[PDB]
Amino acid sequence: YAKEINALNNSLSDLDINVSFEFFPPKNEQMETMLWDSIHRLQTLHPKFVSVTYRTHGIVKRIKQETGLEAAPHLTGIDASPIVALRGDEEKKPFYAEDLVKLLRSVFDISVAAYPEVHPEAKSAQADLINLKRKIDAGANHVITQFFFDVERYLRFRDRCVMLGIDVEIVPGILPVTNFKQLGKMAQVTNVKIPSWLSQMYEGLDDDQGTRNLVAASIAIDMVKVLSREGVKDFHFYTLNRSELTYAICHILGVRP
Amino acid sequence: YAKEINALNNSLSDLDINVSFEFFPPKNEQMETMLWDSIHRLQTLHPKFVSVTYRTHGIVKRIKQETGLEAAPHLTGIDASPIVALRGDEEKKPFYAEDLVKLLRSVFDISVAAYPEVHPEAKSAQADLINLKRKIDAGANHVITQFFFDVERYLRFRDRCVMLGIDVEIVPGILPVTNFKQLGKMAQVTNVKIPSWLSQMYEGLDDDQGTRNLVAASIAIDMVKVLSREGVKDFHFYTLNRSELTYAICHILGVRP
Amino acid sequence: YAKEINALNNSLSDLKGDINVSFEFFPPKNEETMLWDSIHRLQTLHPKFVSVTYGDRTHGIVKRIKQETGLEAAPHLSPDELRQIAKDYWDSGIRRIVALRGDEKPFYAEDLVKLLRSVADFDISVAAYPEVHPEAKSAQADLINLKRKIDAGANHVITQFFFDVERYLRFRDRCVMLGIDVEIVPGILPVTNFKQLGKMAQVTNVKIPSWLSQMYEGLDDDQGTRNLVAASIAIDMVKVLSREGVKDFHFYTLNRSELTYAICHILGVRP
Amino acid sequence: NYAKEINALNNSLSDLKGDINVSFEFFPPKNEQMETMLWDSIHRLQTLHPKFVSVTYGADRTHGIVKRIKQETGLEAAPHLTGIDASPDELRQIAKDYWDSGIRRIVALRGDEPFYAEDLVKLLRSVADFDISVAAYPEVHPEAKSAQADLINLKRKIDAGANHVITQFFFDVERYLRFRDRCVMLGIDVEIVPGILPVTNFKQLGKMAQVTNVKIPSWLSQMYEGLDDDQGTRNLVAASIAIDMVKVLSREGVKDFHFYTLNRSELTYAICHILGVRPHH
Amino acid sequence: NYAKEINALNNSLSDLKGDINVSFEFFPPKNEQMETMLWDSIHRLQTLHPKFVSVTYGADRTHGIVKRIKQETGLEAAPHLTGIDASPDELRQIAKDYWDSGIRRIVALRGDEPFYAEDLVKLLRSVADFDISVAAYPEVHPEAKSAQADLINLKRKIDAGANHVITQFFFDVERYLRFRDRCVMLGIDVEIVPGILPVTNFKQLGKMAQVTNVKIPSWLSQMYEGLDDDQGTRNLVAASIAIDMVKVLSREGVKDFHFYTLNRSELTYAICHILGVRPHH
Amino acid sequence: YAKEINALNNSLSDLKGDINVSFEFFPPKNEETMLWDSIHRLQTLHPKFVSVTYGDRTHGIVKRIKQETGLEAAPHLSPDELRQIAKDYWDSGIRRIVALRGDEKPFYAEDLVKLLRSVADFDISVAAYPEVHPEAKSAQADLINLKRKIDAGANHVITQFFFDVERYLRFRDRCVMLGIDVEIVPGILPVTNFKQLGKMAQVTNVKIPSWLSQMYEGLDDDQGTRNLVAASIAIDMVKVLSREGVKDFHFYTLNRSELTYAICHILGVRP
Ligand SMILES: Cc1cc2nc3c(=O)[nH]c(=O)nc-3n(C[C@H](O)[C@H](O)[C@H](O)COP(=O)(O)OP(=O)(O)OC[C@H]3O[C@@H](n4cnc5c(N)ncnc54)[C@H](O)[C@@H]3O)c2cc1C
Ligand SMILES: Cc1cc2nc3c(=O)[nH]c(=O)nc-3n(C[C@H](O)[C@H](O)[C@H](O)COP(=O)(O)OP(=O)(O)OC[C@H]3O[C@@H](n4cnc5c(N)ncnc54)[C@H](O)[C@@H]3O)c2cc1C
Ligand SMILES: Cc1cc2nc3c(=O)[nH]c(=O)nc-3n(C[C@H](O)[C@H](O)[C@H](O)COP(=O)(O)OP(=O)(O)OC[C@H]3O[C@@H](n4cnc5c(N)ncnc54)[C@H](O)[C@@H]3O)c2cc1C
Ligand SMILES: Cc1cc2nc3c(=O)[nH]c(=O)nc-3n(C[C@H](O)[C@H](O)[C@H](O)COP(=O)(O)OP(=O)(O)OC[C@H]3O[C@@H](n4cnc5c(N)ncnc54)[C@H](O)[C@@H]3O)c2cc1C
Ligand SMILES: Cc1cc2nc3c(=O)[nH]c(=O)nc-3n(C[C@H](O)[C@H](O)[C@H](O)COP(=O)(O)OP(=O)(O)OC[C@H]3O[C@@H](n4cnc5c(N)ncnc54)[C@H](O)[C@@H]3O)c2cc1C
Ligand SMILES: Cc1cc2nc3c(=O)[nH]c(=O)nc-3n(C[C@H](O)[C@H](O)[C@H](O)COP(=O)(O)OP(=O)(O)OC[C@H]3O[C@@H](n4cnc5c(N)ncnc54)[C@H](O)[C@@H]3O)c2cc1C
Repeated sequence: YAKEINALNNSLSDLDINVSFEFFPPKNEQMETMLWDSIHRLQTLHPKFVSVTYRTHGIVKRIKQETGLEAAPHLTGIDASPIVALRGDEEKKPFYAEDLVKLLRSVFDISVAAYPEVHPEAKSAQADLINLKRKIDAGANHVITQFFFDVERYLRFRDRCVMLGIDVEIVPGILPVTNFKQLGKMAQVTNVKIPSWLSQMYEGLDDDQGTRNLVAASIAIDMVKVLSREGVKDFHFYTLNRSELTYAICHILGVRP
Repeated sequence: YAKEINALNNSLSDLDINVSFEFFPPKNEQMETMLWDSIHRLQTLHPKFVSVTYRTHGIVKRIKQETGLEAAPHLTGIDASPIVALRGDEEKKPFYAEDLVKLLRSVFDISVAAYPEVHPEAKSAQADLINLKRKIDAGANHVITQFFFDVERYLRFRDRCVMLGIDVEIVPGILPVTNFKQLGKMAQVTNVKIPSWLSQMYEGLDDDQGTRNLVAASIAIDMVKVLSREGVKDFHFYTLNRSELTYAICHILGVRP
Repeated sequence: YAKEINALNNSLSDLKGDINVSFEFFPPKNEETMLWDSIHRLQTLHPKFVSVTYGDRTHGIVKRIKQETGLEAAPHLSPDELRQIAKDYWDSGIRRIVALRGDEKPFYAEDLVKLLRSVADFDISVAAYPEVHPEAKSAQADLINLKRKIDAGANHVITQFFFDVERYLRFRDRCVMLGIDVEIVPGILPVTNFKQLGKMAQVTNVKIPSWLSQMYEGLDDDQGTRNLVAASIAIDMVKVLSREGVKDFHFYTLNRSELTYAICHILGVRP
Repeated sequence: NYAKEINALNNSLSDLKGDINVSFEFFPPKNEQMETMLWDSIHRLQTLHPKFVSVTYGADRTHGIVKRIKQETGLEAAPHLTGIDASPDELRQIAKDYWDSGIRRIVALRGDEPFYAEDLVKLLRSVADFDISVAAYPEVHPEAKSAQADLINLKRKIDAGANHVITQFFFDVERYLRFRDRCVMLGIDVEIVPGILPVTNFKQLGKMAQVTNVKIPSWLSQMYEGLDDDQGTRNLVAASIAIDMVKVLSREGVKDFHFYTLNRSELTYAICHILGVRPHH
Repeated sequence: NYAKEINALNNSLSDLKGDINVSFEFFPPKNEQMETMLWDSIHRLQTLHPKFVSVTYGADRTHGIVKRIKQETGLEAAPHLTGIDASPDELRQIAKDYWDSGIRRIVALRGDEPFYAEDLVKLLRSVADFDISVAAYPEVHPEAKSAQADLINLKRKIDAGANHVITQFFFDVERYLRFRDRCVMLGIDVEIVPGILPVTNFKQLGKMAQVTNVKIPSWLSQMYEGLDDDQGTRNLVAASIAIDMVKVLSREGVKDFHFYTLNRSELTYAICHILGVRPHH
Repeated sequence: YAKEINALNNSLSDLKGDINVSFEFFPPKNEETMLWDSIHRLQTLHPKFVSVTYGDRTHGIVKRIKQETGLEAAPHLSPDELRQIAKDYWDSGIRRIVALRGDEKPFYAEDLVKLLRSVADFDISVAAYPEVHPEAKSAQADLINLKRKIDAGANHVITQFFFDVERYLRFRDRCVMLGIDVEIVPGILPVTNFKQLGKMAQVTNVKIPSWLSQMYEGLDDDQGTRNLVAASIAIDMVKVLSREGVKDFHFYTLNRSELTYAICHILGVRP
């Protein structure tokens, strides 16, 4: 094991990496104060793009103008009719994200969502993979995964994508665990299995964010180190409008100002 | 590699661990303010003992009384004549740490220093290992290593100790890298090889301690995870009178209040 | 290698309860004692459905299960004669039928899916052959035939039993490469009688691995040890299959319940 | 690539034959219904021609069973010898009494006290030329001064005359392999024979592991919860767990196995069959 | 346990024989002193009876050399074919001209442009039934849309008729093994033949690796700094680096090797000798 | 296995400049050309010392090196006759002598260390045999004899050449277990002539590994490839030895300089 970790470390200095940050429209102004403080410091990393959770039309323009980074908004299909194209979390009369990419393309660089542990509403794992292919075959050119913690399940899913012919990279979505109680709620609606070892690390830390920040680094740094070794040069961080972790992770990948 | 990190994580929840902290006599009162704030929070971990760098006679008593934790002072042989027994960093007329253990035993639980990468003044690696055996054969019962970053070199040194007959555990000394410039100066006087990958991680971080705290966690957490897997149940932290890292590391080992 | 099994074992608590199972029985020849006893022990597992092979009248077995057990039952299967059989099955409460060509002017499973769909909105299960059906002209033809079976109205794929998990995983990959949007449910046959398996495998063209034959030589009279060896093999297969994304399983119980019950328990399938 | 790894793990079993030594361990039957189970298990397991069988010793039921085993089956039977019960003079008499009855192997142990085994091994060797099997603890004995000291103690027990090593049962195979690699580093020329305990009972295992300091993995508990009344399923689960271990162990070059039968034969017989240890081989 | 691992790595070389295929790569000699070095290298390497030798093509010197090789040595010589220089009509004529001269293998490549190879492979197959060797990039080609796309492109080149794959040279063996494992996942039935470039010159290597996007490890630079004037020591260092790779590669089941000789024979001859490819075997 | 070499390679930049080397030559038989050429190429490496074997008068070789090169030189070696030889060596500027018993009323190296210490405060190098000197009654006796050699006044241990690194590392471990406080410096012999080695190894009882013989079969006329194969072997040994703590090396140059120079360069030993 000592040889494995040392091997992981010396192969990371042999790095050309693209990053992309994700923020969410704040609830209060204290959250909007914490966001722009994080938005100002993150701009120094020169990311490939940023994203806006889904109202949020006044963020893709503001970020594009108050700053100089390329912004892209999320867009669902809830309550509308005939560029992160999502179906959304629904109600009557649904259409699938593919229909949105087909529609939006008529008007762009489309980003779709991928689920290595299968979307909860998918009829099967085979159907959920075919749906991602036709989403790209509809006009998308950037694939972003839902957050995960079994890196193996990601690598097998990534291997099945090239097997189907998907020629675009399956960008892993990195979620640093800065609030475990929040993750549990997020995981309830995302059907992503939380490993047993991750929960054991965070019991008794519901009030010490500083230690949570330190423990979250080790988990996210380990994942990114393993992902980088296998050829992954694209990353998309779910910052949760915080910047301490996403900044430190990117620094390990050589992403520095 | 994904299987290796996941294997490292599930085997850590299968833990009975002893810890020991080390502090140094402050230079100013701002440092003494930061020390006792760290001394108050660290006491909750119930460590096996604490140590005091080498004046420092008014710390083993104060810590023992103002708090409830067992304190042990460092003691060199510089400028004296006929319980962390050290020879010290010298001048004329030297005696070796063994002579101190032989003397002090006449008056205790003695802790000696071990060097997996060999003490710089040792005639050879074989001599430096024999000297550690006779130090224990003189009456010591606790071995603490100088800080290291090649965990393999520690494991081979630990394997050579039982080969010589040393029946006491070789407690690894964990130094979380919270100030890389300080480490470089410490490493100049300690002859400990700093791995090339560690220096690459910390370039450009001479003013961002927060990211240094996050990166220091991943390195120290990785080491401790590998050390724990091989049977190590004893740890000695060089806190440098800081508590953010040592607290977070111990928490990963189950050491919690 | 030591880390591989430990990794395979820790993947079962990261599965919660997402595994679907389906049991298969056959109409008995003599006094039926092991058949009805095994349905009682399995009924607690809440399977997606159970099935009964068709070779006499096996409607009086699908009927008892439908009421005596409360489990969804599905029976295996001239065009006009089948129209009444399918209509009689539907009006009895049967919602699923496993449409198969059979062994004995042929009527192929594709035509049957076309027929059953005309009778009612059935949930049809078709057979897939990862080691190729012995009569297929090629592996590509047998893969196309499975596509046409699903495109005719089928919505459930069950595999012939196998023991080379590699050959299954490659086959399952060729199905999604061809566009098959349904999961290829593996058919698990726990080896409780190697002599039966050797004869069964000779007529189905399924390869018996050399390591499997060595495990069972000299056990033609020790049923207890075969059950114990069958546990290791079936749990091993199910462990790797589950880790690689298979969450549906179809057990060929052969009217025995000890192995399927223990296998399901490893997958979290419990009462 | 698990499906390929499991297939090569099974092909390796057919890449070995005739070199697998096995040994079985029984305990003195308390009642008389257990007497029937033990001698049924002995008759089933004796067809495997093991290297020896051993009988545990609590606090002279053991000595009579070892005698009955050698006279009714011809197997080399080895009693376990506790030094905590008697004095160095009584132990020399027992050692002479054991040797004159045809006993050529003793499992020399310190004992479960509610004087160490290196002294007992030194004593036995002084009396006669037995083969002496000693205990190893890959997860470290619960009362050792340190993990370093417990490894030296085993080294001293070998230096004192012991020629056979049997480990406490384990369930993390990697920590056995780490332990065996450390024993080869110290120069212990004998092989560290892994003790295999088929988990036929989880509530009883929880008691043994409680006393023995052996770590029960999280996945093993999740496999047995709810099976406290189903012996048939517990055996099928145990057969998977034990066969997996011995397949992995046999891959890394382990050709010697010790089985904690708990007077039961069905599991040990099946595991030996997987290893190629069969009546006709 | 490195001393034991290095010993088993060397014992494995003596656990293989007669199955190792090797192929050598030369480039058109610019001057006339290089002409002597190439034909000296050819005469030394031809005794190894390689599967074929190949000649690179810059922007018809290549075609004449392939002709001289086949007529003076009898080796199957394979020219490299660039699609960036000519049009689809000229390429069909060259393909017919190549085939009528006895050429049965072409290294079909897109080319170094200051139209892709799948189209060139499709073209060649339409003309005649050559064996077509295509390029693989375990560290990904510098101009691919993604690592996913470069792997599909190689898959399409195989589907188009190519029956041989040669990799860009590498120095992290693990990333070649990862790449080969991914090619087996996609079902590419041919083996990914690793291209071995003995580092006889570090300044020249820095130029190739610069163009090729191949990552030069930190340890490899520390081995050559200061040797910019000592060819004798550079060869001894290169022999260690290349032999280590092919020993590791031969352990993982690689039985095919391609060598970037740079018209030099001393290194390739020694590496082949380690692999058991010798004049008398 | 791929990770093992990569780990071995990254351990050379974590070594900085802590390696000590020592070269060994022998008085030539004919026209001496390769001998003096090799001393010039090696002199830039700043070795701890060089040595010259003794079989004629080899003082006129230790003398030239002492002045023409500026390197610390050490010569190999009746009791009264040796007293003047040791006294003549000391007053010439020689501070180190490699005291050996020799091959041809014996005088053992132990007695020589006792003698040389009586002459002056010499730095004595003794020979160690990890595969046991062929005439030792046992491995324990040959290990005790090395202890008595050091306890008589020696302060430097040099090993006979070897190729089983395991047997060396175990031997080096038995030395410290016996109390030997000095490092057991491995003697590295790069195999530039296998035919010489096979004959050399027959009279010294050092085992030639089977893989080494296979690497050199058919190379009795190709010196260039032997040099290339010798590089791989010698660098491989030196790589693992350095990683496991050996920082002193003694090369048997055999009056050749290509291999030792390249080996030293891998260890950071550079001008
Ligand atoms: C990176 C990322 C960012 C996100 N941002 C937001 C955000 O800002 N706001 C928010 O509310 N949510 C957000 N989500 C959540 C996301 O909207 C949910 O995952 C949603 O329920 C599915 O979105 P989708 O675009 O992947 O849907 P789709 O791609 O349409 O997939 C959803 C399901 O539709 C099924 N499907 C598709 N076509 C068919 C068909 N013809 N027949 C049957 N089934 C079909 C597929 O099987 C699949 O299971 C985000 C998710 C990710 C990964
Ligand atoms: C955990 C830890 C805490 C420390 N705390 C402090 C502190 O508070 N203050 C401080 O100033 N320094 C401290 N140090 C540094 C320490 O004092 C230095 O490493 C010192 O130079 C050696 O100490 P020692 O006790 O290991 O010396 P020793 O154990 O005596 O070893 C020093 C050297 O003496 C040699 N030696 C021993 N006997 C003989 C002999 N008979 N002949 C020849 N050589 C011999 C050995 O080979 C060895 O190389 C600490 C070090 C550690 C690891
Ligand atoms: C899970 C399972 C359950 C089974 N249950 C039963 C049962 O209850 N009773 C029973 O008797 N048997 C049963 N069988 C066996 C099976 O039904 C027969 O043995 C038969 O050989 C295969 O059935 P099928 O429906 O898949 O045939 P099909 O897939 O319809 O046909 C088999 C062959 O015909 C070929 N084919 C298909 N269409 C054409 C065409 N147009 N032209 C030419 N060739 C064509 C296919 O390539 C294939 O090789 C079962 C098999 C499985 C796997
Ligand atoms: C295969 C096997 C069979 C067993 N059979 C029996 C049986 O029949 N009856 C029974 O009652 N129990 C039995 N036991 C239980 C066993 O005796 C207990 O584990 C006991 O507590 C230790 O026995 P030991 O011989 O291994 O002790 P030892 O290995 O001799 O030592 C016991 C402990 O003391 C430590 N120690 C050794 N020397 C010293 C010293 N000088 N100073 C301080 N500490 C020291 C050791 O490190 C170890 O932790 C068995 C155990 C095993 C694994
Ligand atoms: C063994 C070997 C021998 C060589 N010999 C020569 C030689 O003789 N002469 C010479 O000039 N060069 C030579 N080269 C250099 C080589 O031609 C260059 O690397 C070239 O840039 C790529 O060649 P290729 O055939 O691999 O291209 P391809 O693999 O066909 O493709 C080139 C790039 O374009 C991408 N691509 C493929 N299809 C598409 C598409 N539809 N849309 C967009 N991008 C696409 C691929 O992913 C790849 O990144 C050689 C290289 C190797 C490894
Ligand atoms: C690095 C090196 C350099 C060498 N250089 C030379 C050289 O320049 N010239 C040359 O001629 N040879 C040389 N030799 C060879 C060596 O000197 C002889 O071949 C001799 O056989 C071994 O020498 P030694 O000093 O180690 O002998 P010793 O170690 O003194 O004796 C060899 C044997 O005697 C046994 N022995 C020692 N003391 C006693 C005792 N009291 N009673 C019984 N047995 C005893 C030992 O156990 C051992 O088996 C060299 C060898 C080495 C390894």
